[PDB]
Parts: sequence; structure tokens; C-alpha cells
Amino acid sequence: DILLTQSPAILSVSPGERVSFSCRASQSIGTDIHWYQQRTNGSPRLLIKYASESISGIPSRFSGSGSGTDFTLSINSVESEDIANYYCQQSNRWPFTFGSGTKLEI
Amino acid sequence: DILLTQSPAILSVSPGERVSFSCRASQSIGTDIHWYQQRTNGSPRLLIKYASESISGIPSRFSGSGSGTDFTLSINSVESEDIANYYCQQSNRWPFTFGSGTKLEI
Amino acid sequence: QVQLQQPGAELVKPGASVKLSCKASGYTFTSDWIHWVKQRPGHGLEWIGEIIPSYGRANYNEKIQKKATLTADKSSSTAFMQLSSLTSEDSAVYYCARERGDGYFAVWGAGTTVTVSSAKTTPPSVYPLAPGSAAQTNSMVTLGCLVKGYFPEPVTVTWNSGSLSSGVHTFPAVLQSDLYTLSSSVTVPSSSWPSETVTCNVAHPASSTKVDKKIVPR
Amino acid sequence: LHWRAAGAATVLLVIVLLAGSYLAVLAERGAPGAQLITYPRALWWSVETATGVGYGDLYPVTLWGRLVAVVVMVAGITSFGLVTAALATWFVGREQERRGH
Amino acid sequence: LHWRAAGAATVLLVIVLLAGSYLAVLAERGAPGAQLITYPRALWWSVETATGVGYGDLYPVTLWGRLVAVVVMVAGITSFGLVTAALATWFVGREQERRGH
Ligand SMILES: CCCCCCCCCO
Ligand SMILES: CCCCCCCCCO
Ligand SMILES: [K+]
Ligand SMILES: [K+]
Repeated sequence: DILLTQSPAILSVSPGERVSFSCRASQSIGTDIHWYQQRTNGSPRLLIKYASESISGIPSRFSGSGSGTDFTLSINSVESEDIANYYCQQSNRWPFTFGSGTKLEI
Repeated sequence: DILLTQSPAILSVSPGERVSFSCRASQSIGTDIHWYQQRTNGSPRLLIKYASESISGIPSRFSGSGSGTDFTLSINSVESEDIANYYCQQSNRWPFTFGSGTKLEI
Repeated sequence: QVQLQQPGAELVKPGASVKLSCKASGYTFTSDWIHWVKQRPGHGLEWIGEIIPSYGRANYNEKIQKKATLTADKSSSTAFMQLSSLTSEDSAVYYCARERGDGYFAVWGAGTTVTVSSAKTTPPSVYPLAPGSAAQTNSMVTLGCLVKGYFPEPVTVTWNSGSLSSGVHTFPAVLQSDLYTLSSSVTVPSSSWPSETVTCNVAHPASSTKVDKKIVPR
Repeated sequence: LHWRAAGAATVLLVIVLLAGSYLAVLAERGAPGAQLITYPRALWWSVETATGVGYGDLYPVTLWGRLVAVVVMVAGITSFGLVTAALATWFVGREQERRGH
Repeated sequence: LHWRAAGAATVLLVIVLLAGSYLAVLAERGAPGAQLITYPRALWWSVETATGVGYGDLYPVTLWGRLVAVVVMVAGITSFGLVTAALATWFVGREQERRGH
């Protein structure tokens, strides 16, 4: 099964800076990666699909890049509402799998 | 030739717990892996074929998972009769090869 | 409108079973797959299995012990998850999600908090938290209410029926003697209280109880 | 007739492409390592299979997935050869006019 | 007619090969991981696609790239089958002479 590694586990960023979350796959999965946000007590919410494609209703300061085995979630000018856990998920090979998750900290 | 690594060599588990045996291939072999059990003075006995497929006559507490290069043999609720050596074997490329073997210990 | 509807909580005895539900709404395609995800407290997301309602076909995670059995009702647009023989290791929040067959989970349910124990369901006791008669105030004033002696998790605390959400804290519950307890705080301008009503609403899904408590000065 | 069977082959091929794309995903999901598990690229796989373009980026790994594959292959082969047979009958008829027969 | 349509198919195939090679690069660039992003090898890909040789060294990964691919496949299939249909009409006519009909 595809292994998704999210390092580091915690990211400490100053208000207004640009942050980047990392997601490395154990094998080449093209651009079949998807990003989710989960705040405290909340349910996961789709931020980016297929590595870079934007989702309606999601702030434009969220972007994504990468292909193959190396993927990056970027938040431009981090603010307080971005404080949450961030997960990546692949859909290249069955079964679908999630990353360990990375927590944003301001 | 395909190299199958079984680590660790010995597994110590408490009665009733769920144990997992690891089998890593030196290259991608899909799901062409097979699991065998060998008790003291006994002959090998097929437990799981093609990574996850069950065998008739084998207790349902035995299951298997994995694909590519990473494979796992799981015993649910380990009991005394499960004490034996466990081997994995690939049939993806000629010649067929066996893993070094892992011994279960209660 | 909310697309996936799940019950808030389900209390299960060790050894017993439970059947979680996931009523769906919105656009419906035959290509739709309903997924189920397990999340233990302080842990990450764990894919349990999937099902396509327009066929009844179901797949499961092979790397974990099979505790689940997926079914669906095409008429009521409801997906079902049968969890059988549960232990303390099965106590987690179970999400359901909808996939259009293109790999990603567009919409998620609120999640069902499944607690596995032999203890009994207990509704919460809600007490107000008004400042003492000697306490001074700035431009702001801090009120609250105490939710104590309930089981099991969770509880949802809102202020003025959700119309007031700015300046609200709801602390994680503490467990003592098979009973949970938490508090929730609210901060409004001191000039707006008590000339304007402040009331906390406490919902406890496991007992199907929802109560209100207005915060009046002592 | 030849023109009709050609049009009949095209509409059948499209149906097979659609159904085959749907059946592939249904068959492949559940088998670890399978890549033919989403409808959009499954449809792309169906076209690849019917034409035999041989890119080799996507292929079934299950019995029923491979069975679906075979149906698409033969449907594509039959269709693309029925069109050839129809074009041949067209030219043969036109040749039987430019010679006055 | 058969000889004309064959020649017409060849010149159209060449146009499709050229245009398809140009359109592929235009469609593939912008998508991370794409290999069909330079004109020389795109033209080589076009020939591979039209013939269905199936080397599988190059293939589109985008929607419009795959749409371009399909056009080249069908153009190649239609062309190489029109030539077959033309060769058949040629042999059929010659057979109708060696039998005196
Ligand atoms: C060729 C028709 C087969 C249809 C797909 C069946 C799916 C099998 C799942 O076990
Ligand atoms: C089949 C015709 C498509 C031509 C290529 C369009 C390029 C798309 C870029 O967004
Ligand atoms: K071929
Ligand atoms: K190939």
C-alpha cells in the first residue's frame, strides 16, 4: 500500500508568513494527491485536489504543487483561522491512504 | 533473484493479542507472495496465497495484506498452536524464493 | 444544505454491536462511493472501507481487523456501517464521506462518536457562571456555564442558539468516576449585559437531551 | 447494410466503452495495487484498449477486470474492422461503376 | 476513387501528425510530470499513436492531450484501413479480369 509521509509533524510559523507542508509518497503516484484541513472538533475539509487544482469556497491563499513522490501544500500569508491539522491522501492505487498529518502552529 | 527480508527474526507476543509478520521484497512483485507455517518437526503448510486469499482448512484468525514490496501476515488473537516458524515465498519472477523466516513466541 | 447526516453518538457495551447510519442528500450519481473513516482521539485518519450504493459492492481495509460490514439503502439514500464485537480499541469518531469516483472526498459527515464501555448513559447538569458581586469589569465581561456529570461524549455548547460565536471557549472534558465534565466561556461587551440576553445551549446526543440556561447576574 | 452495421458498431463501441469503464472500476477496487480505480482514467483506458494504442500506463490486474478488457478489445477490433469492411464494399461498388458493370 | 481516398487519407494523416504533435505540447505543458512537452519527440509520439506500435515511452496525461491522442488514433486507424480497403478493391478488380467477368 502507498505510504504517505508528512514531515515535520508540527510547523511553527509567524503571522503573515508563507508556510509549506510536505507529503512524500513511497512510490510514484503522478499528481493523484489530495489535501484536507481539520480544525479542532471539526470534520475534514477538502482544500486541494489532484496536487494543484483549486476548490470552490477555499481561500485563494491555499495552493499546492508537486508530482511523482514529492508534494507540497502551501499557505500564503498564514492567519489564525489556518490553525488546524493538515492531511494528504492518495488515489493512485487501491486502497486509498492518508498521511500521518501535520499540525500548523502560529 | 528476488530477495525476501523477514524482520524481525523472532516475535514475542502475549496470549490473545494480534501479531503481525513482515515480509519485504527487494523489488515490486505485485501480490505474488505466499505464506507458510512450520511447527517443530512438521512440514510447511500453506496459510495465505497471493497476499490475502484464504485457504480452506486454515483458521479464520489468519489474514494477510500488502502489495508491491511490502507484505504482512497477521494472526488475530494468538494462541498456543500458532507457535511455529513462518515463511514467505514469491512467485513473481523465476526462480521462486523464500524469506529467512520468522519465529512466533508466546 | 448538509449532504451527509450522521447521528451524534452511539454508546456500545463491550462485546455488543452497533449499526451506524449515513443519510445522504444533494446530487446522486451511480458513480458515487460512500467511504467510512475512523479517527481515534489524538490520532489521524484511518480508511475503513467503501461501498457503491448503486450495486451493493463493498471493499475493506486489509491491513486491519475486520470489525465492519457495509450496506446501503438506495431508496432512503442511506449508507449503513455494522460494527460488531467492539472493545475499547474501537472507541473513536467514525466519519462517512462521499466520493464521486474521482479519488477525493468532497463532502464529509459530522461524524459519530462511538463510545465502548459498560457504564450508563447520563444527561448533563448545566449550571450558570455569573461573576461575583465584588468583581469589577472592564469594557468586556466574561460569562459561562458548567456542564458536569454526563456520559458519554460528546456535548455541543452554543451561545444564544449559535448567533453568538465570537469570544467563546469550550474546554475539553475531564473524566472522573465514569462521568465527564467541562465548562464553556463567553466574552461580550460589559455594556451589552445583562441588557441583552446571554444563554448557553447544551446538546447531549447520547441521551437525546438539549437544555438551555440563561445567564443572569447574581 | 455496410453503412448501417458501421454505425451500429460505433454506437455499440461507445456503449462498451462506457460500460467497460464502469465495470473496470467495480472489478479493480478491492485488489491492492490496482490503478484502474477511478472512472475518468478508466474511460481513457477503455479507449486505449479498444484502439490498442499500447501506451501501457493502465491495465487491469483482476480476473473480471481482464474479462472486461477482453470484451473491449474484441469490440474495438470488430468495430474498426467492420468499418474497414464497409469502406471496402464502398470502393468495390464505385469501381463497378467506373467500369460500367 | 479508392486510390484517391487513400492518397487523401495519407495527406490528412500527415496533417494530423503535424497538428497533433503541436497541440500535444500545448496541452501537456503546465501539467507536472508530463513528458510530451517538446515538439521533436511529440512528432515521434504522433507516429507511435497513429500506428499503435505500443512502445509506451510517451503518452499524454491531460484531458486535451488525451483528446488529441484519440484523434490521432482514429485518423491512423481510418487511414491504415482505408489503404487496406483500397488494396482489396484493387485485387477484386484484377480478379474480375483474370476470370473474364
Ligand atoms: C465481464 C462482466 C464482469 C462485471 C464486473 C463484475 C465485478 C466483480 C466484482 O467481484
Ligand atoms: C483537441 C483540440 C485541443 C487543442 C489543445 C488545447 C490546449 C488546451 C490548453 O488548456
Ligand atoms: K497495437
Ligand atoms: K506498451
